[PDB]
Amino acid sequence: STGGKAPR
Amino acid sequence: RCPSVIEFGKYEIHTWYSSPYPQEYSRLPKLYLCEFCLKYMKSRTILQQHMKKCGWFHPPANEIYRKNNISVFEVDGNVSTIYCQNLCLLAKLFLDHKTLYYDVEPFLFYVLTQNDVKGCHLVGYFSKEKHCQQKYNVSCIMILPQYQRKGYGRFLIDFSYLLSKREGQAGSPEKPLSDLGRLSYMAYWKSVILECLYHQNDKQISIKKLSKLTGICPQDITSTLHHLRMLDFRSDQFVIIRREKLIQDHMAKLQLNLRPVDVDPECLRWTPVIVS
Ligand SMILES: *C(=O)CSCCNC(=O)CCNC(=O)[C@H](O)C(C)(C)COP(=O)(O)OP(=O)(O)OC[C@H]1O[C@@H](n2cnc3c(N)ncnc32)[C@H](O)[C@@H]1OP(=O)(O)O
Ligand SMILES: [Zn+2]
Repeated sequence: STGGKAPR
Repeated sequence: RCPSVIEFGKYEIHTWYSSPYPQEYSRLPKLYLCEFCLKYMKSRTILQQHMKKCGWFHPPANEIYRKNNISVFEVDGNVSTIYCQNLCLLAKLFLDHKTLYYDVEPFLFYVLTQNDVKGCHLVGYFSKEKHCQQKYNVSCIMILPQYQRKGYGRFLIDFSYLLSKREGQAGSPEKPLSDLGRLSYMAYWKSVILECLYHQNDKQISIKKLSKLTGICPQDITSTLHHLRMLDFRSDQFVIIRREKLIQDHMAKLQLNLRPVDVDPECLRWTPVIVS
């Protein structure tokens, strides 16, 4: 799934 | 900016970036953190009272690694959820592009500590997704300012490669890389490749073979070899040209300036294995 630096 | 300063163990530390601590603690300029459970409090008196009740002298997880006064604890976000959310809030004060702080359940957090008679003091950590479709072997990595430039970041980077290589797949850090991350990862990759070429004298090695032996993905090895000026191209693909004096001199510098903080594979209590 999306990581810890995944643009939000 | 918010908070601007934190108290953490025997140090008061300036923050680099804002972190979303709760409204009541949001507009607070200084936060007082428990160095063992990472609980955030508004005053020194509240912290002193907390320290008398707090039962933890190390992270709430088992010790995956221990050698001398150094330990790594493998913290599961789906088990020690509150601690991991507190760790994410702490890390956001020093990582501008970390966006995850609440949905910690799919992540593992490898917490590095330096140990003494007062306990296992948190030096830094690296998080990793349990199941990552992109094969990122590190999501976020942070060493606290007072512990930076001591070889702890290299240790954790090397530890992250020990895990991803033992689980049979090459990995890379999640992007973007901060300025310090760019310098740190390149120095790691360069040192690993140079020491690997030194030990593989009787082998015309390839990027593919270097990638398997080190766990560094092919594109990162290619970039590193480009930085080291050991790449040439004549026709189909890159050939590696060894610059012998670069290899031999790095190994000579390493023999005199030892690596005091160094991952010893024999000191991991449990190591990944690909299941049958
Ligand atoms: C996403 O999370 C990945 S990118 C963001 C991660 N880091 C980050 O920006 C958060 C704050 N910084 C850190 O936590 C920390 O600085 C690290 C983790 C980036 C690096 O860890 P260390 O500070 O402990 O680094 P060392 O292991 O001591 O150094 C390894 C080699 O890296 C080069 N280096 C490191 N800092 C440098 C500075 N300021 N200037 C030049 N070069 C630097 C050196 O080659 C260093 O080796 P030396 O033998 O030269 O010391
Ligand atoms: Zn506590």
